[PDB]
Amino acid sequence: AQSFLNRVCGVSAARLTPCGTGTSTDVVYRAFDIYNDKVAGFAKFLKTNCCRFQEKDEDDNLIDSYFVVKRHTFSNYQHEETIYNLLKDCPAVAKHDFFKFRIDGDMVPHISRQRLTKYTMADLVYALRHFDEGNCDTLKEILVTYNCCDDDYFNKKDWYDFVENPDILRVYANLGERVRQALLKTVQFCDAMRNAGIVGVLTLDNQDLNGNWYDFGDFIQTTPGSGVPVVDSYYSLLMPILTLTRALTAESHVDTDLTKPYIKWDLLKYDFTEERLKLFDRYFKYWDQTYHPNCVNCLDDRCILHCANFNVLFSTVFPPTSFGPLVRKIFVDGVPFVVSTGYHFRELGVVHNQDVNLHSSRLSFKELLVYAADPAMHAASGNLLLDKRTTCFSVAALTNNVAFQTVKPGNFNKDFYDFAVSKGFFKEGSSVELKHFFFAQDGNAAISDYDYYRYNLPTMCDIRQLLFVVEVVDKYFDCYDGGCINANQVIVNNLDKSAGFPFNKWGKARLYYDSMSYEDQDALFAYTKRNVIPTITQMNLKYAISAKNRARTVAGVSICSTMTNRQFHQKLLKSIAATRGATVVIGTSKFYGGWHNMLKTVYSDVENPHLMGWDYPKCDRAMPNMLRIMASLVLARKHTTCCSLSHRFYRLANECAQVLSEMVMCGGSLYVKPGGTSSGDATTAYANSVFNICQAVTANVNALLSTDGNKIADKYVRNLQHRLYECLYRNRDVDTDFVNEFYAYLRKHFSMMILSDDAVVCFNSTYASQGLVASIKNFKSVLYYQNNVFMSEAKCWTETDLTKG
Amino acid sequence: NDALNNIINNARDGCVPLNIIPLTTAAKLMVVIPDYNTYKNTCDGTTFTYASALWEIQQVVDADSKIVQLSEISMDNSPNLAWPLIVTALRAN
Amino acid sequence: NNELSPVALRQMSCAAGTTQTACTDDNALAYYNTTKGGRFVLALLSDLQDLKWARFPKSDGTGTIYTELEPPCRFVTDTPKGPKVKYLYFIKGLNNLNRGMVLGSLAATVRLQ
Amino acid sequence: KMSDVKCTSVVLLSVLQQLRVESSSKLWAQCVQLHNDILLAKDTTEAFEKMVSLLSVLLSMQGAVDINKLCE
Ligand SMILES: Nc1nc2c(ncn2[C@@H]2O[C@H](COP(=O)(O)OP(=O)(O)O)[C@@H](O)[C@H]2O)c(=O)[nH]1
Ligand SMILES: [Mg+2]
Ligand SMILES: [Zn+2]
Ligand SMILES: [Zn+2]
Repeated sequence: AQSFLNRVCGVSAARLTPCGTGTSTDVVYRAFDIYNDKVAGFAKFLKTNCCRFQEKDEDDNLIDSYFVVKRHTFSNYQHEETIYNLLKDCPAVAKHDFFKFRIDGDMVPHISRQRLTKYTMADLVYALRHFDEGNCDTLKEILVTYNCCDDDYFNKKDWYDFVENPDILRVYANLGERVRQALLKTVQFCDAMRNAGIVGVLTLDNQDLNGNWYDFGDFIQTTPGSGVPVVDSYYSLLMPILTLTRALTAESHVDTDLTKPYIKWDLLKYDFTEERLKLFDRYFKYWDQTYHPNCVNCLDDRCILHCANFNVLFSTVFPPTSFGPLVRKIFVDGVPFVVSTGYHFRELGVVHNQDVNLHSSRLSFKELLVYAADPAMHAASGNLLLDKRTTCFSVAALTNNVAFQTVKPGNFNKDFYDFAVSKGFFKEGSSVELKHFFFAQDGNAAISDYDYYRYNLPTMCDIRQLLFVVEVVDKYFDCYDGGCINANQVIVNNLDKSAGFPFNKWGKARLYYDSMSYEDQDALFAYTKRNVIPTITQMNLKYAISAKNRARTVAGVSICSTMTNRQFHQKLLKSIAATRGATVVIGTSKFYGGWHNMLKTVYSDVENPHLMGWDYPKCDRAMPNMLRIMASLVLARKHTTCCSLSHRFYRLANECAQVLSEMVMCGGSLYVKPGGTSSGDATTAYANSVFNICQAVTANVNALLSTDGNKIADKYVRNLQHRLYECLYRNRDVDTDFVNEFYAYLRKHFSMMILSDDAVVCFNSTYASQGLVASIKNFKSVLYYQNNVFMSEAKCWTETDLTKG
Repeated sequence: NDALNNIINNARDGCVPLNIIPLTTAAKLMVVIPDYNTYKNTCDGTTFTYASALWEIQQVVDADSKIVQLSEISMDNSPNLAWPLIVTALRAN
Repeated sequence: NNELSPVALRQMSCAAGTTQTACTDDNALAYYNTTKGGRFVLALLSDLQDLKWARFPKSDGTGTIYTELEPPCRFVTDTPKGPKVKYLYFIKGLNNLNRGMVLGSLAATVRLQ
Repeated sequence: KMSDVKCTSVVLLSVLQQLRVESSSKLWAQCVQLHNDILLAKDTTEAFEKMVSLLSVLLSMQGAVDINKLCE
């Protein structure tokens, strides 16, 4: 009757109100991370086996603390009670109460978990990794319950956007330490099990948003001191949220206390190798995979991705003046230079050049080059600069006055216009009308465009899913061949183009491709497999017709970077542009029936074909650094014979130091680039294609894993989903047979046509209707949590009639 | 070469981040200020402090590279200034 | 919910020792995970207190690989043997999930006190 | 008829630009703003008022002799 409540709330503040109806359970729709031989996935199910009573405060106002009493088999009763009794003393275990109540002539046992919360961490993770601005009720509720905002914030519609309303981050960051507290308690819990000798798998949906744990129905016992928690799906599903909410922001504070001043690090310190290990051991103690703070010690490209993922997170703690080239005073001809002998990447840690020498008699052409290209001598000998127009970390002002570059208007071709209106054009109410012009720009147009790099935030990636998506994406690139080429095999169409800074003072690229013999070029190339050459990048405005008055800007990369990137990549790049019928359609012309062939190829044999196309908002400036690194690592997977392992790492490091986190020379001043692609580097149109395929693949993974496995009817796709979950979160090395099988499934039901971030998809309509391939909401969610942009469905098109492509 | 030989010798191994060399050893600062309100919280008065040093203002020029006397950077006189002022200053001692 | 080991894998008799060719002949409870891309056995169990090396001949016979193991895992079992105080070894580098499945099958179908 | 306005605004900003008006940052900012707002208009009665406001920037100098160029 009602004595049930007086029994549930047992000895502690009986301010309970039923939520169900007497003694019957209360069903809810909540996100579970479940795997057990009949279904795997991370999806919203319907919970049915819990009566739920909410505590009220004094004042008879309702408080966010519930008593959740579960009903089950009489053994699971004693099993869970044994394990709890072994585990009760941990501060991170919600208080349980096991009792038996008789409904009729049946002493049925209940397990009452006390004072828990409305939503568990899985609801937070799901709500942020499956965002849908039409249906975000639980996210609004989580946000207002913990005083991150207040419901009138959601009348500011466009609140969820990252580009519009960039204040949303300040809102999400208010969950930060809450999340951080959870992490801490997890470690405690792990230690608890490892002492009590309990073996089990931790899932995110068994821990409320205070931090406490419950649900021991699937744990077992071993000899104490030798228990083992399994925390792969927990940490890796949670990873994208640690940088979204900035969980670790309480680590730059004097004693990890948010009410204390910032730590004032020594300016000259750059190592931070012990700090990263202490952070890893404080938060990810039981993550059982070696973490190399400096990725020089990594073993392959997958270990590099793994450890750079953690560096991405741990580098948001350390002062931003400690990244970038590490200079040093060398003596050449008895005169002291300051030159760069290393680098400190936010993703790769500290990297030291191998061939640095102090007393050199005279410089060669190659050394003159690699010293005129370094930003070291340039920045060291310029005025300090505090540019309060942007938020990007300015560095120096190589001049005495800022340069304000404008854009002119286009010239009018009056004769063609008069002729066009003679033939009866431009009449009022016609359909064809002028919309493309030359928009002029005022002085502060260059930097006000560079400032868009403020849309590039530190994004941590789901590592156990990225490590599978990289295998599938690499499988998309098996048809080609690549490797290093000698200096006499590279091809440079149009040698008369600018050579970057400072080389553009003395001549175009022709001068530097003429003055260095093939042996000089080859020595320079083989130098960058043992050393890091940081370079500068100019930012240039474009003068071209367009339909929108936003200024455009391209990154003029120095000749010292292109000259070597060409030799590293050109064999593969030209084997991509010379293949027909593939997924990447760079190089395929549209004339002479190229268009018809491309479309008939993308419509390969898909059974209920629809066509779909999306759009990446600010693709080049919002691209996370982990995905740029993955793109370059996929492009460098063809060097398995030409290059050694240290050579491949040092080429990757040169790529990052030159076209990822380089020093941009805008106006007349050196600023730091936070991340994202430089649009004028040697491999942009192909790195963009790799990134495009990566996002499409992960959209498919998310769409298949987040589906109620019990409702899938095709008993092959169910087993494919089960195997996919295992291959992500249970396996640790590649499973080439299943990689091939997923790639075949994708090519069957989700064929693509990819140019450098432009894409068409012919997909099986009746699968996407059942959530077995990516729809467009899946792309929206994926870009939200893995790209920090909101993709409005006004830029994505869909077409249901194939006879109009 | 005295202000930068001194910071390098305190480094444990000789390597220092580049981003701090103009910070700790530059003798001239150039602030770019978009609007007067920002000018107030930063370069106010004939001397200010930044990067844990004390700078004294000298010449102040606007977008047209013509000199501005510090008396004109008022509140209501601001709309008659080409507004990204470039305040250059020297490290004081 | 999330389950440790739906359907485990099983036993073999193998050779071990303390290092190098201290490999004797047959002497260890080699708990196998057999995937058809080569048998990756997971666990060692023994009544030899401190083993550091184990060894299995390759399927081609011309090769034979040595496997280095963790410190022992003490325990005591019930059976017609009475109690059996035995020592368990995880091949070093065994990730937490493989220890999980092994200890699961152990505490499921192995008598222990 | 609006297309006539947009084309002549292009021409107007070109002639202002070669009169060295972009050496007065705020003047060039206002001219650029008016020119870009004419090219984006959609009803010809606000493009015309921004056009008179933009032309006044030329009529206020003393570089283009006006009476001689209205030779009709
Ligand atoms: N046979 C059966 N088992 C159930 C049912 N509901 C829950 N269980 C088991 O009991 C456990 C309950 O898990 P969960 O829903 O996450 O409970 P919670 O985490 O404590 O809230 C799971 O391991 C289930 O296998 C049911 O309706 N039937
Ligand atoms: Mg649970
Ligand atoms: Zn590593
Ligand atoms: Zn190579």
